[PDB]
Amino acid sequence: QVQLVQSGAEVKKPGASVKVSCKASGYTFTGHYMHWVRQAPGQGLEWMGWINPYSSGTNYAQNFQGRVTMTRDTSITTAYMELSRLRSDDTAVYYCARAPDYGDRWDFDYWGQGTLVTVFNQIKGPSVFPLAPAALGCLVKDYFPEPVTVSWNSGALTSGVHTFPAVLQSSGLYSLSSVVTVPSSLGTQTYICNVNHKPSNTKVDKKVEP
Amino acid sequence: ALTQPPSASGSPGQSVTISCTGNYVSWYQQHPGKAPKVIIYEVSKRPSGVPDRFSGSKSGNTASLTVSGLQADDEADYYCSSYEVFGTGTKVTVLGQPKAAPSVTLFPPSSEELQANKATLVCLISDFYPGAVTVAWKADSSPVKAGVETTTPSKQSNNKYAASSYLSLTPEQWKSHRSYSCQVTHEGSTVEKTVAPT
Amino acid sequence: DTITLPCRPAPPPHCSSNITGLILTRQGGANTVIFRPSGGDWRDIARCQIAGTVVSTQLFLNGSLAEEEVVIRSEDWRDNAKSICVQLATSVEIACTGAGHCAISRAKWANTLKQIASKLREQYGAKTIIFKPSSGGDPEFVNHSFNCGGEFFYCASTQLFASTWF
Ligand SMILES: *[C@@H]1O[C@H](CO)[C@@H](O)[C@H](O)[C@H]1NC(C)=O
Ligand SMILES: *[C@@H]1O[C@H](CO)[C@@H](O)[C@H](O)[C@H]1NC(C)=O
Repeated sequence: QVQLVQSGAEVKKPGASVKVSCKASGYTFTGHYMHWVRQAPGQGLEWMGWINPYSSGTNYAQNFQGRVTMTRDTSITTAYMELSRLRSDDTAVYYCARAPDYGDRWDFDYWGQGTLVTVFNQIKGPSVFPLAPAALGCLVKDYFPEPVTVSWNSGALTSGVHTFPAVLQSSGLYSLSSVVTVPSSLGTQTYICNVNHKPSNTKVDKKVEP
Repeated sequence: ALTQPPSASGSPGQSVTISCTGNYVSWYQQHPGKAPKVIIYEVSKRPSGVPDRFSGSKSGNTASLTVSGLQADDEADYYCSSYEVFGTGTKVTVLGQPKAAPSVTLFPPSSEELQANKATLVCLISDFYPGAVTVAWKADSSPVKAGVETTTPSKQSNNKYAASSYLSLTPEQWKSHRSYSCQVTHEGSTVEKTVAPT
Repeated sequence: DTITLPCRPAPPPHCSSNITGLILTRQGGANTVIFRPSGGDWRDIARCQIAGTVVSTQLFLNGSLAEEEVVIRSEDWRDNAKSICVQLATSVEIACTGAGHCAISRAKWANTLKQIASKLREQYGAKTIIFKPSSGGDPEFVNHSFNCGGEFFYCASTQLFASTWF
């Protein structure tokens, strides 16, 4: 039974390096090229390069040349992929994948389970801005880590509130938008979002007015 | 350099046919949280254990995968490939509820954010099924890729899907263009919202 | 800008509600008609059949709304011993502070009473519609009272019913 077992998930800051390991068993380790493929969250697959485990020769994708190093250790039949100078847009699942045989080097027949590498910025409390209207809301911008709590009118307003899941931005920071649906009624009812980010002891109230 | 439709869907027992436009082509299936798996190689050949309801062909510059007799476990992302090149991918949904068109709300930057010398456009998308949308931002009819961050879709409490997309701009960029648009496409149907300074 | 009702004990903010209707008594015995929060009891409220899951007096909270405009009903309009059920079309938020008061938009409450008066006017003819405070009663009925979060709250409603519409 061919198995490719990868190292566990990794959490890094910008500028760090990561090295993912891929332990092979059940076949001739030096007999199959090993490829690396990554996939940013919600995005497609991207080939990074291959290593020939017999010679340790390599062929990196041009857009990673200078930043990636692929190596192996035949004594423990392990292949490695090191990516340096990480930015938050390098957040992705990284896979090792085996060439099937000598003649077919690209119909990857066995894959590792994947290694999630997430690259986050420093702890930071959110900035909060109004989303004026009907739909109105609050933009909860550039914070780390999860979670934040958003209430409206100190909890007096609960129905009609849709708080969207946060996006992890290329800055390594998160950003979500809590919005409320109203009839409009805007001139009378006052709307305030209450944002609490406990990891940074940030608490902010913001009035949302057209 | 291999282009695929962003999404495709069918009910159990129907089929989906996925094109791959640019040699040989192969196809991978990828379930959520799992590694991809080869299901077609050398245009039309099935690996051992892949049922014959998966088929493939190629004509000229275009290859296509068909999954026939759809089953729930066919819900997955599908990628074509040729040597190191992967296609852009197709999210396949096996329909489990009525389809629903996305509702789109687009907010311009706030005065307060502009005073902090920042600007963010917020495009909120909700109540759609299948849970796959393509979000494209435009600065005066021209595509803008820099500054875009888009979530994967997430289930709402009503079993439909939501997603959000953000465009980060400098105040100078916001104030210099005539308008910005968030365009969201759902199985080839496109709607667009537009905001403008002042 | 707000009609502020004093309440005991102090309802917390998460106990704020939408006022979706109310229940009135027409004073018995000058071309004017006087209405007060109901002198009835739970039986009157149940017969209205527009309440939600919230148990409350004088005002229906988180209940059913009418489609287009205010709807008023009675088992008998000529019988001052039977209450008048008022179903609103747009809710009126009552927001509690947690410090002892719950607040209603004065502007929206005046506009709501104006429409109620118009509906009452097309039922009793007449010209002048007057709202007055409760004639009296046990604490749960002379006050706008309601349950929330394991507690029962009593809010004096005097400021909600003192106005003349000609
Ligand atoms: C009425 O509904 C709101 C919103 O769901 C809720 O917070 C409040 O507790 C309800 N009111 C009562 C009295 O239960
Ligand atoms: C009243 O209903 C509106 C929708 O009409 C809802 O947004 C609001 O949260 C409700 N208010 C309370 C206090 O439950």
